[PDB]
Amino acid sequence: TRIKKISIEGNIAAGKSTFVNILKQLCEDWEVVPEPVARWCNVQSTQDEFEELTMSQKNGGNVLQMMYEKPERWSFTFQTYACLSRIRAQLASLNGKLKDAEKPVLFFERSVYSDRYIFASNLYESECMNETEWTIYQDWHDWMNNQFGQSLELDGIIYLQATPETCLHRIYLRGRNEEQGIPLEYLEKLHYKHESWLLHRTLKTNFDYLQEVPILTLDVNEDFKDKYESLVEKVKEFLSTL
Amino acid sequence: RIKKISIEGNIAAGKSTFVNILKQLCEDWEVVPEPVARWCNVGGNVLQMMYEKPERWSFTFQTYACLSRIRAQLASLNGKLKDAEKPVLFFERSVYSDRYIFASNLYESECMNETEWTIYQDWHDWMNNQFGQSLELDGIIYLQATPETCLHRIYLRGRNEEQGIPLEYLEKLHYKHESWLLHRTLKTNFDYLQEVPILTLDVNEDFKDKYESLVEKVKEFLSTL
Ligand SMILES: Nc1ncnc2c1ncn2[C@@H]1O[C@H](COP(=O)(O)OP(=O)(O)O)[C@@H](O)[C@H]1O
Ligand SMILES: Nc1ncnc2c1ncn2[C@@H]1O[C@H](COP(=O)(O)OP(=O)(O)O)[C@@H](O)[C@H]1O
Ligand SMILES: Nc1ccn([C@H]2C[C@H](O)[C@@H](CO)O2)c(=O)n1
Ligand SMILES: Nc1ccn([C@H]2C[C@H](O)[C@@H](CO)O2)c(=O)n1
Repeated sequence: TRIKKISIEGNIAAGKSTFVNILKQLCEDWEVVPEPVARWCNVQSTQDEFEELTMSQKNGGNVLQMMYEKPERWSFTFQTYACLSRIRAQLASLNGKLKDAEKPVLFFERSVYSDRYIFASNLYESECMNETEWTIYQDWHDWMNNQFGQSLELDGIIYLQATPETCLHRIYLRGRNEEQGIPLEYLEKLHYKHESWLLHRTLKTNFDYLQEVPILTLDVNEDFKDKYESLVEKVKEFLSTL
Repeated sequence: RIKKISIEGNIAAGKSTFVNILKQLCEDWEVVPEPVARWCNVGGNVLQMMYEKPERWSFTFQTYACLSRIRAQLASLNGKLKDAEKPVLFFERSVYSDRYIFASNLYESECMNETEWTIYQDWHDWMNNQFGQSLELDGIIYLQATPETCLHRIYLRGRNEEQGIPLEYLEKLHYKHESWLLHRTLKTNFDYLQEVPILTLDVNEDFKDKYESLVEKVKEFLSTL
């Protein structure tokens, strides 16, 4: 593809969806692939073409909730689904959007890399996946990204950096029910993984190009109106260096 | 261009044995074995974990099993046989038996809950909407043995992980195989399968006694594909 692929990375409730879905309106050649969180909170699979004419598509379970309620049981399942749903969404947007754009940019809300190296890894490190689950997950992730990764390789990353405290407040502002018991400690562990990966750049992955991918770091701790102008000026300048 | 034939049958019916014999008939015939060794040494033993605690481990096992299968079947297409007269690949089972026999039975036995089963089917539909095409079968060989025969063969083979399997589990798997490949009443969401030809072979007898003739019957079935 000629479509530039930029991932927006950041902790839970940092403000990624808010920022990028406002940002994308500046340019008709800019689209977003949102994170499939609704597919996690209401688990559904495809209906048969005849059955769907007389049967409704039922609300399923909430595997995001299941993970938060018992992570030692449900982390592997959630992480596997999260990543699959994401790859599906990302690949379809590449094949189908911005075909007639002049300078097309697709912004991803998170990546397969944060799925593995931030979230799944932290769960493994906190004994919510055992060695077998962690091996199986990394095998699957490796294999998929050897088939598919080329098409999904990133041209750049925009790291939206917020303190764990800001994130915890923003989880309360947003009101997602299954997130209201998340403790500061968990956000803080995610925070440090993001810093290692994107700020200090010491976190090593199995995808060598990532050590070189350009990264733009933006502080999003202030109220939205207070820095938006400067954020946008930084983003445009960043994009033109790619 | 490669003809793809799955060998299907219950646990210890004699699939690996059969396919290993079949292979030797032609340099242009290869086999994709089920990645069982990988399952038993991930090392953790995920086969054992599923058998000992199936409500805890059945989803994990079914997705790894199917993943491992897809990876091996895909791999074998890319290498060996692209450069043969009539290339044939024999798959030890398929993504269809993984889902519609084994996983489905575990769901019916309440070893996967609704969420796990939905996630599994979504994963399976997507994983095959991408690949599947390259792995579509030209034919199926069903090795039919009774549950009692399969229980005996499990003991002969002596895999530790399997020695606790009750006859009743084998009966459930047998009913699903018969429904899929004999009665043809098992509904899947892959429309092309309804038309794949199936050769059913009774392997209940000691292989000292009817086996070489079963083989010929394959050699010849393959000529109709
Ligand atoms: N800069 C900001 N100032 C005030 N509120 C913000 C800011 N950015 C995000 N929010 C609010 O914080 C919450 C989480 O934002 P959201 O974009 O959903 O985070 P993410 O996509 O990173 O998980 C929402 O309630 C949103 O209104
Ligand atoms: N027809 C047969 N007669 C006697 N033993 C058989 C026969 N087929 C297979 N066996 C033996 O039964 C066991 C199971 O066979 P195997 O090929 O591993 O089964 P599968 O691949 O179907 O699980 C092995 O110990 C094998 O040597
Ligand atoms: N690989 C991921 C991705 C997201 N999330 C969670 C964090 C939020 O609660 C929700 C939406 O980002 O999903 C997660 O646990 N693991
Ligand atoms: N989808 C699958 C495939 C295989 N097996 C099991 C049956 C045997 O015990 C072993 C080798 O076939 O793996 C399984 O439970 N589920």
